[PDB]
Amino acid sequence: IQRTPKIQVYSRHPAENGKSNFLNCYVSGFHPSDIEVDLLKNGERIEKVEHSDLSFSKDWSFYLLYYTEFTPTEKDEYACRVNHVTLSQPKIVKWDRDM
Amino acid sequence: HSMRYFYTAVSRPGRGEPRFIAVGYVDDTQFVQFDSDAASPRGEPRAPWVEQEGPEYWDRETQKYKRQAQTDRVSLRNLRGYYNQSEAGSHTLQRMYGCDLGPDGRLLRGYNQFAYDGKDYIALNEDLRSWTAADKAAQITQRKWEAAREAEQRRAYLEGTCVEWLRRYLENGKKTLQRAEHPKTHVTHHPVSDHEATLRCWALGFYPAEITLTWQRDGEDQTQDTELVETRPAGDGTFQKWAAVVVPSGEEQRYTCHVQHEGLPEPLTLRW
Amino acid sequence: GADGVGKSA
Amino acid sequence: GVTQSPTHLIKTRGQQVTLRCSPKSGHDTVSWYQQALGQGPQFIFQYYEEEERQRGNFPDRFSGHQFPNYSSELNVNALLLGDSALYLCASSLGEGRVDGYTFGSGTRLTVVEDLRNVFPPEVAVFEPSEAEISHTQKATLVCLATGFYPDHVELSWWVNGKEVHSGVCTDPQPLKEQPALNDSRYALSSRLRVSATFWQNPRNHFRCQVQFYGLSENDEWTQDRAKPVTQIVSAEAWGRA
Amino acid sequence: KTTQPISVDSYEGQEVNITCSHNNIATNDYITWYQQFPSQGPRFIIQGYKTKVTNEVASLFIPADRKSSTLSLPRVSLSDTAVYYCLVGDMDQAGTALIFGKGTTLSVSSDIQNPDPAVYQLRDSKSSDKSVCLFTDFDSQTNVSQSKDSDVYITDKCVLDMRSMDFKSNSAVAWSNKSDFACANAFN
Repeated sequence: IQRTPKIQVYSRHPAENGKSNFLNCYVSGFHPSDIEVDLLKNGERIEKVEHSDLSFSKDWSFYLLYYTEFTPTEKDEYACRVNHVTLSQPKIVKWDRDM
Repeated sequence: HSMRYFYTAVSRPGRGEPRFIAVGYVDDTQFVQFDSDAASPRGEPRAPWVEQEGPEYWDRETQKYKRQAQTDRVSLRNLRGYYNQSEAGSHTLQRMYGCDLGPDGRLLRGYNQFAYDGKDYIALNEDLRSWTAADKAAQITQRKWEAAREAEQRRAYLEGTCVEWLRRYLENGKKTLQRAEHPKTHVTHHPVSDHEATLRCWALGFYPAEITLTWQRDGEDQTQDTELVETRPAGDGTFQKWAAVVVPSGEEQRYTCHVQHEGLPEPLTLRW
Repeated sequence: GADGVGKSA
Repeated sequence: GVTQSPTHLIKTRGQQVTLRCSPKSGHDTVSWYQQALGQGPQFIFQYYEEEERQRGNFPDRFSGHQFPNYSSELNVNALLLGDSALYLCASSLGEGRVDGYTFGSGTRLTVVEDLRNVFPPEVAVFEPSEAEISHTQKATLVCLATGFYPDHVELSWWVNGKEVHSGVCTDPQPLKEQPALNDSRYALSSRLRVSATFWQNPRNHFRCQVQFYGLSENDEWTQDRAKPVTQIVSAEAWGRA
Repeated sequence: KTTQPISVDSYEGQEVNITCSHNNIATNDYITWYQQFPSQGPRFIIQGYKTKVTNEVASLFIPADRKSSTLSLPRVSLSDTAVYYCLVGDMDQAGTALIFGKGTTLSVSSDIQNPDPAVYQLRDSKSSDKSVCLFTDFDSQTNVSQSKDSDVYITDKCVLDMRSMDFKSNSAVAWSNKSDFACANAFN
């Protein structure tokens, strides 16, 4: 069995420009466990990206949370680039302040 | 209250030893993590109410995890033998076990189930004395474990050590585990057309993760047009969830969101 | 506390 | 339950030995223990699925093996005099405690410096004194086994060809004929008290039977005295007056 | 690990309590008690965790903190003389094996009614050369000490039970191969 990943890009706190916050990319419901998720800022991969421990849901599908510290501005656009075996090409999900 | 453990052992031909990752949760709080690929293969804490534990605790946990990794390697070999799978393909073996605890009466329900390649494989029944196999390949494991009385071995832990560990973890962290974090809620407005707008009912910073969000129109439920998202972890132990509805402009004040959470004395009904 | 290891699959 | 082998045996310094254990029916995990005189059992190693899974503080001279039928062997070579002990075998189910630990009767190993140290016991029965019969209306026969080494002995009382356990008394531990001696001989006494009317009957036959486990068939014996083989020495007595 | 008294003295018919100290016990540990008769192996008695356990042969008391334990034998008999071991075992499967401690040696005595301590001399049935002295029918509190003569041997106290007459008696045996040793001056 192979499940496609559900992707959600958001922030830990309500985004206010100029103040510290955390960018979150939550991946869920995928199988197998091998996956590669990167966080992009204005088209470039963000370095020092941390992730949670590998867990899985009740339907045996895995879920992960990638997060990084940042300070959002009005013009800088953030996104999440996730690649899995069930993805023909890397999936890009931009960060809407409401989604 | 519930305590649960999640094991994942994935194989990798030629690379070397199959990776084993173990995590432990009390309700929605992770407290232990073990990774066999790390240069320091130890049981690492993930909560402030287990770092207080002495060195002996972590020693026992670590040796158990290492032996479990060995056993899972052997299990992966036997499983690829059963399904007649190739030696070059990667396969995942998952385990989920744990115990529930009611307010009184010791344990409420114990479980210990497995999975091979994302499907049910063998599951311990609720009586903790029999097994259930998903196909013929799992009946081999069923007979192997019926001979070895694996079910009684797991029952000795679930009915005994699991409940005691859970009660201890609750007592030594009740200020961050037995309380409830009420959700901070608000409503946002976003126009999408000349006469249509979307109301988003937010819920931020609540614990545990289970919450009920639903929009209603004129007091009656509106479920067929509300787009809900899965509960997202905020990152600091709290969770997030919102629900959006498309509305004709002018009729927005008649729509009402309801929120139901464990941390609320009464479900909250709010409009924009 | 984690469970002990049992019979292999 | 658990079958250990052999019951007793004697070895010399520098020799090697293989002890055997068969677990209880239903168990598959085996654990070996060494119990010295005056102290508790000390864990050696545990075997499950034909592999050593846990080990105590014993040198690599102590090795182990386990067979597919869960049976196990403890092979310890280059025996030092300090290795004299009772070797215990405990059986369990899958390295667990649901089916609890079950120990065997043990294997009594006594390693000695030389084979001249082994001496067989001398058994003697002493008849009750008529003063005792007249005062207490009871008769106490006294058995005494002298000059045996090592302490691989079992004393029993047999009246009329049947072993008796009532009125029988045996010293908990034997004395040493000469203390402060590493290879000192031992002596063990026993008592059987019956009715005076029972003793005053010549048709009753009393016997003190001392069984001693010593040397076996494959043992070099060069001494001119009798070879201290495993034997059964007894003393007899009959009713009086 | 567990520590317990070296020995426990008692008499026939009473209740015997053996206390065991194990302060650093953990949550995933269970308590058990074993019994070892002379020349035999350890025999299981009773196990438990935190509540009061009672079987056919013994009882187990565990306080709330689990930092001690008490093995209670209701009415001890002369067949209860053995070495009792208090163990704290690993509860997890494939964990550390059962580790023993020093153990507690239990000694039971019989309060004899109508004692009559005496010393007799017994001659050998086959020879006239050997003869022994027998100290019999004395109190259970009577202490027979080892005489430190070079070739005079005195055994320890032994309690025998004639079931048919319901009669119990202690006894000790002395002997020597000196030909000068007198019987009266043997147990003084």
